[PDB]
Amino acid sequence: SQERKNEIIKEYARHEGDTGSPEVQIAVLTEDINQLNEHARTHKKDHHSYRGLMKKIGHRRNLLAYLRKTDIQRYRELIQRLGLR
Amino acid sequence: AIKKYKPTTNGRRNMTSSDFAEITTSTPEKSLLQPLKNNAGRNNNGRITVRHQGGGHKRQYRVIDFKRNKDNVAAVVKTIEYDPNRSANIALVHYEDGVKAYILAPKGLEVGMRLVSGPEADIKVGNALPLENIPVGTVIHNIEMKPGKGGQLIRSAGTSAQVLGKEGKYVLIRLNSGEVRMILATCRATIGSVGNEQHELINIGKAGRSRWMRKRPTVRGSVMNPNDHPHGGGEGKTPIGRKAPVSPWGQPAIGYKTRNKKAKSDKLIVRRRT
RNA sequence: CCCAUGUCCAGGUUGAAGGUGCGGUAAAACGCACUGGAGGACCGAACCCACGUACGUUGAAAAGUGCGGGGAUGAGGUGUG
RNA sequence: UAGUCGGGACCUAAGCCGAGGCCGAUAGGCGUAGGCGAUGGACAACAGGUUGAUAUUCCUGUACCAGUUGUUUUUGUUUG
RNA sequence: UCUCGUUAAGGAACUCGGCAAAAUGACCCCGUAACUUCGGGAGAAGGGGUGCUGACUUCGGUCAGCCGCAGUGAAUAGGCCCAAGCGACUGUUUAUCAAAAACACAGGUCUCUGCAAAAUCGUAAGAUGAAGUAUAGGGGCUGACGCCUGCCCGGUGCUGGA
RNA sequence: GGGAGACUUGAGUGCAGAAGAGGAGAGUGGAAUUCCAUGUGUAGCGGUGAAAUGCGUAGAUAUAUGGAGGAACACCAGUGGCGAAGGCGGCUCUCUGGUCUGUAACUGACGCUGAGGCUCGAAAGCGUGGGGAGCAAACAGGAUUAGAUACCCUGGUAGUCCACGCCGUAAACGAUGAGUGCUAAGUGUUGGAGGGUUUCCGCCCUUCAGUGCUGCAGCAAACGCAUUAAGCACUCCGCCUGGGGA
RNA sequence: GCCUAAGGUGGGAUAGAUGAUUGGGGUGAAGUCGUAACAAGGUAGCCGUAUCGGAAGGUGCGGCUGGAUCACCUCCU
RNA sequence: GGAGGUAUGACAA
Ligand SMILES: [K+]
Ligand SMILES: [K+]
Ligand SMILES: [K+]
Ligand SMILES: [K+]
Ligand SMILES: [K+]
Ligand SMILES: [K+]
Ligand SMILES: [K+]
Ligand SMILES: [K+]
Ligand SMILES: [K+]
Ligand SMILES: [K+]
Ligand SMILES: [K+]
Ligand SMILES: [K+]
Ligand SMILES: [K+]
Ligand SMILES: [K+]
Ligand SMILES: [K+]
Ligand SMILES: [K+]
Ligand SMILES: [K+]
Ligand SMILES: [K+]
Ligand SMILES: [K+]
Ligand SMILES: [K+]
Ligand SMILES: [K+]
Ligand SMILES: [K+]
Ligand SMILES: [K+]
Ligand SMILES: [K+]
Ligand SMILES: [K+]
Ligand SMILES: [K+]
Ligand SMILES: [K+]
Ligand SMILES: [Mg+2]
Ligand SMILES: [Mg+2]
Ligand SMILES: [Mg+2]
Ligand SMILES: [Mg+2]
Ligand SMILES: [Mg+2]
Ligand SMILES: [Mg+2]
Ligand SMILES: [Mg+2]
Ligand SMILES: [Mg+2]
Ligand SMILES: [Mg+2]
Ligand SMILES: [Mg+2]
Ligand SMILES: [Mg+2]
Ligand SMILES: [Mg+2]
Ligand SMILES: [Mg+2]
Ligand SMILES: [Mg+2]
Ligand SMILES: [Mg+2]
Ligand SMILES: [Mg+2]
Ligand SMILES: [Mg+2]
Ligand SMILES: [Mg+2]
Ligand SMILES: [Mg+2]
Ligand SMILES: [Mg+2]
Ligand SMILES: [Mg+2]
Ligand SMILES: [Mg+2]
Ligand SMILES: [Mg+2]
Ligand SMILES: [Mg+2]
Ligand SMILES: [Mg+2]
Ligand SMILES: [Mg+2]
Ligand SMILES: [Mg+2]
Ligand SMILES: [Mg+2]
Ligand SMILES: [Mg+2]
Ligand SMILES: [Mg+2]
Ligand SMILES: [Mg+2]
Ligand SMILES: [Mg+2]
Ligand SMILES: [Mg+2]
Ligand SMILES: [Mg+2]
Repeated sequence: SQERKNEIIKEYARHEGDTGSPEVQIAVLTEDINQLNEHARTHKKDHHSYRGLMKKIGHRRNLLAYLRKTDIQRYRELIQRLGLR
Repeated sequence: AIKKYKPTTNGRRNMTSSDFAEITTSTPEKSLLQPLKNNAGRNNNGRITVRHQGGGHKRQYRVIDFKRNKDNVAAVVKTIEYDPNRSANIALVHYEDGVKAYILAPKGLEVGMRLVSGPEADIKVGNALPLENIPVGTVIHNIEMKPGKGGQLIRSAGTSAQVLGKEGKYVLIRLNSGEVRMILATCRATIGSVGNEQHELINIGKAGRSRWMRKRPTVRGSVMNPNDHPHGGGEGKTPIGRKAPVSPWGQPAIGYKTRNKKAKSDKLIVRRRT
């Protein structure tokens, strides 16, 4: 939802107007991944959509690796807020 | 769900049981309990009239409201309960006026559902209506055969029936066995199928468990003597050695129909099955 | 054989499901510990049974005894009616 | 040798009997109300002493349960 | 003759057959194969230790010493292993010559049964089945599990037709 | 290569749009087949190269009216579309993936490939429980034939369908791994974008991403490929080393 | 008295030899049965899978053209 | 015109 997306963007934006950044993208990808997991458990035969879920997961992983290699302080701050591992 | 026991023993090997997940309590309603002695297949003459019955666990009868003729108030489902006397589960319902009853638990029944009975009840699972008020194509259970007598058909776990049409004062119904017949339109039925559908999949596992469930062993006629059974006698194992297999009383056991050939209900049975 | 109602089974052993923690993972499956205490489960008295053998065979006994033997929470034993 | 133990004057289970009733050559069979029926429920005292032989039964001490008569004390007499 | 104890050398040569007896036996520790349904097989097997007295202890031992032929010093507590048949298994049975490969069994399958069910006891009434209702109840056969279960409907039965 | 900065083109986010048999779930529509019931009706019907088996006077086929049930979705429909591939075609709704085009607000190389692992994976097949119209291994009968365990005919079970769990293989093919950049043209078509005309409709041009055909340079043993390369290059992976035995 | 070579016992691990019998495979100038493939090979062939049959093979289901011939529309020269 | 789609037959010579 564009409303839920924007409100997550504002909560995690590194500054005013920041749509693109590891924190914003990862957080939006985090609620996208959670919602698609709920869909997945209800529709266990929807293999085509599951592939979209997996690509979202790999993109989130890649952005997390970039954030960790770039600023470990930010990386730790973010994963706590989103409750990642 | 069905839980499969690990083979910790040969008795436990291949055995399965229900996990009773849908059962919400094990405290039956005292007011609705009545005593039943185990008849063990013996009639008022004290003779065994039905073989292979007796022993096993003690049971208290739960008075089930099969009639579902209290139409004034709705009944809220309080519990899904185990009933030792039937394959289905039962639901304790509290009528708003304080009358407590047990009903058969339909598939999909949930604690908290508000059920109604009567001509004006909605077509919802657990509601009971006269068959004349039930639209064609509806899955039903607990069908009474006579007005006010109470549900008699389609009561075992997982069973269901379907309304096919209305002709005259009769409703065309497909029963669980596949038979299609007419039921008096003033007879009531409950919407839905009977729950505990998984009941049929249980692997009893061991002889003792059947004994718990009040089944005494069956002895095959072929290993009796001739004075006990038409299949008795002979040296070593033997074949049937007769025209057709028969019961202990000489009645053919494969294919021979036993329904009365002059049954009154024959006029009401449209298409038989089983 | 069954019905109703009572009652009996020394003492040990094993460690099922489930649960918890920590690993593992996107989440999982899953791995490891701990806990948990299942079973016509194991060893073994009482109790029930009756597999071998000797003896007995005008018997201690119209079927037993001795030495061993099987079951021993169960499809169990047993009392009363 | 017992108000207190066990049983009855309490209760019901299986089962049994069964007013009318239903069924049936006779005889009788079944069965409702109603009962009977413990192996279960309920239920008030104990320790010691004593005899050759009985004792939670007798005796000593100290109790408890149900009820009776009387005395005093309170409160209620028909909006009780 | 019975019941019991010990026997040189040999050690199953006995015998239908190791029948009977002998041997094993407790606890702790090391260790433990094929195969498997992954639970098991296991207490597999095969080995070691066990008394007493001090010292020392993390309380289980350790070190040291001591005595005997022998230390669960007596009594009471598995003999084991390899392989084949049959039955899956725990159970059951010929009270009093047969305990088994027989019965039962969970599982399989067929078939009957729409409820005043079929089935059974009864002349009947009345009962059991059931205060159950086709995922239920009766009957026949098979007999855990795994892989499977071919051909024949002329005959005989059953079912339907008419 | 390491370290500290800076950058916006690659990559991604935002904003604005575009198309779609992409997937999953739950419903639902008509045509047709079969069966069933009822009229009408009378001796054939069906089938082949030719026949017969088969069905039919116990009333067929045909025809009319209905009922049941299953499966597949005529036209639209198209080197058309979508998807990683396998694949996806009636309609409706719910949930859901991806792609494409503008914009240039944001991040600032976050990228590519990817052994091992994981996931998906036509059809047949397997397990449990349903369903079963049509079709049809097996199988039966009729033919053909020297023989026919075939092709043909009449039947017909599994299977084909659904749920759930296995299987993990196909000339699973473009018989062409993925990413990137570069290197004549012509002409279709699908979805976009921008402008110049056109009263609109549309035409004209520019462009992005697909999808085809034709064709230079170059490449190739040849066949052929040719901006959707098999050309010219760089990165990473898979794989090959005579045939048979395998 | 500790350590310890050799020796003994025990249960496993591993390598070669050998074994009634058994399996497919290769070879063998001129054996028997059929004719499956190559032409449209006389039922187009092949791939995977299933099932059946003396045998090649047959049949079903899906797939491929690495498909002969005549008949269409799109495309393009 | 071109393109993807709809029974038997030795051996050597
Ligand atoms: K079992
Ligand atoms: K039950
Ligand atoms: K039996
Ligand atoms: K016999
Ligand atoms: K004896
Ligand atoms: K008394
Ligand atoms: K008593
Ligand atoms: K000897
Ligand atoms: K062993
Ligand atoms: K010693
Ligand atoms: K022992
Ligand atoms: K046996
Ligand atoms: K058995
Ligand atoms: K067997
Ligand atoms: K025995
Ligand atoms: K027996
Ligand atoms: K079997
Ligand atoms: K049966
Ligand atoms: K049989
Ligand atoms: K059985
Ligand atoms: K026959
Ligand atoms: K016949
Ligand atoms: K979309
Ligand atoms: K199947
Ligand atoms: K184009
Ligand atoms: K061929
Ligand atoms: K393909
Ligand atoms: Mg029976
Ligand atoms: Mg016998
Ligand atoms: Mg007889
Ligand atoms: Mg016989
Ligand atoms: Mg015989
Ligand atoms: Mg036991
Ligand atoms: Mg024991
Ligand atoms: Mg006794
Ligand atoms: Mg006995
Ligand atoms: Mg034992
Ligand atoms: Mg008393
Ligand atoms: Mg009587
Ligand atoms: Mg009388
Ligand atoms: Mg009474
Ligand atoms: Mg008392
Ligand atoms: Mg005395
Ligand atoms: Mg000697
Ligand atoms: Mg000696
Ligand atoms: Mg000898
Ligand atoms: Mg001799
Ligand atoms: Mg012996
Ligand atoms: Mg001793
Ligand atoms: Mg046995
Ligand atoms: Mg036994
Ligand atoms: Mg005997
Ligand atoms: Mg005996
Ligand atoms: Mg048998
Ligand atoms: Mg398939
Ligand atoms: Mg392959
Ligand atoms: Mg192009
Ligand atoms: Mg040929
Ligand atoms: Mg051919
Ligand atoms: Mg060919
Ligand atoms: Mg064939």
